[PDB]
Amino acid sequence: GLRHTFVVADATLPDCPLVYASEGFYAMTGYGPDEVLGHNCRFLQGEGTDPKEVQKIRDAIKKGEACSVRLLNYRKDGTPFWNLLTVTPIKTPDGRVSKFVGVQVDVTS
Ligand SMILES: *[C@@]12=NC3=[C]C([C])=C([C])[C]=C3N([C][C]([O])[C]([O])[C]([O])[C]OP([O])([O])=O)C1=NC(=O)[N]C2=O
Repeated sequence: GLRHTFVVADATLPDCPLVYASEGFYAMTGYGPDEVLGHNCRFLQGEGTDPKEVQKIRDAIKKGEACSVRLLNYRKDGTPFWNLLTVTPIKTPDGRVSKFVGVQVDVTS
């Protein structure tokens, strides 16, 4: 259907580093795995990113809730694009969040 990208962040480490990304994610951002794995997703943010929206994801992750926000992101080459991002918490049977999964859609239309 729509062209989306998928990533997995590890919530067992304190700053939710990305541990897996689909091919589309590298193709869309221009970054390779050597610059994506082990890092927090926020490197895709830049000057025009709305901090009110960034705030919503920071809070949702801290509370372990799903969240869906519209962010201005930037490719490796500096060019911007509109990222419709949905984060989902993945809990273990004991309620603890283990991973956050993210679906990212380039909605620049
Ligand atoms: C990013 N995708 C993305 C995917 C997952 C699974 C998670 C947990 C986060 C993201 N982010 C945001 C970033 O990691 C961070 O959570 C937020 O910026 C809020 O906290 P900070 O520390 O920045 O205040 C994504 N951010 C993007 O800009 N683009 C994505 O694709």
